[PDB]
Amino acid sequence: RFKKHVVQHEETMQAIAQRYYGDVSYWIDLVEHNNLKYPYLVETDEEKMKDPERLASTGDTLIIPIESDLTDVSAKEINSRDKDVLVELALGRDLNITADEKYFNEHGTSDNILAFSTNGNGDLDTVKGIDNMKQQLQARLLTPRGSLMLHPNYGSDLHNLFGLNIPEQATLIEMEVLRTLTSDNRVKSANLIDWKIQGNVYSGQFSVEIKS
Amino acid sequence: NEIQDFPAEDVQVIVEGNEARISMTVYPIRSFKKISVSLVYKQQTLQA
Repeated sequence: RFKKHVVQHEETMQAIAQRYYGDVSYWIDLVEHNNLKYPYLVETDEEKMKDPERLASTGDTLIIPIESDLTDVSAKEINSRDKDVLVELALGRDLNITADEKYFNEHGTSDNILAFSTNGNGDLDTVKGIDNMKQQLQARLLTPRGSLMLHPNYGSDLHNLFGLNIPEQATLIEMEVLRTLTSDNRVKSANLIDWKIQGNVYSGQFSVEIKS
Repeated sequence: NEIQDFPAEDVQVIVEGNEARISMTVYPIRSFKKISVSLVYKQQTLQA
């Protein structure tokens, strides 16, 4: 895992390692992760134009490992070249099945609702990054608790919670949604920020803390 | 309370030898026979 950062005006590479990891001494290993040539951070972009991929300048992103992966040579090699592909790999890659986004939001808690799609040309669509995490939360919420053919106790009792719209039913629904969202270890916490009623319609929203 | 009201002004009586004739007015207790209702259902909000 890693933290994101950006190059500030005339910040030296010594200064970053000292602020995040404490000891300045660690900058030496920290430059290999960002694959930098000797002018590790340089102010001017027309100087980055010298050989763009092997440098960082003012306004560019940087990668900051956690201290345990700082010394790992494999983490060094991977972070050297992958660069922005970090987030995608770290959140993982999967087949996209939100083909009919307008449609699956008309019949949730019913089956047969999702389907493969095609993007690009001649290849099934795929999803990655934060979109993948959303899609997976979405599918997990719209699936009943014991309906996947292996590893059951997956999904929700959202199909079971339909009731007289009195507030206790609404707190129950809130708690089920929060449990469902907090099931995945990748997510830190969820919390409600609004619940709202319109006769026979529930509405509400939840904030979820995704790890960096 | 056997009568609701009566106009005290409206008592007229005439006597003629052995014979008398009387007239008066009484407000009887009024009933309450019909009730109509207009019952409406509305949306409502409840919130966090």
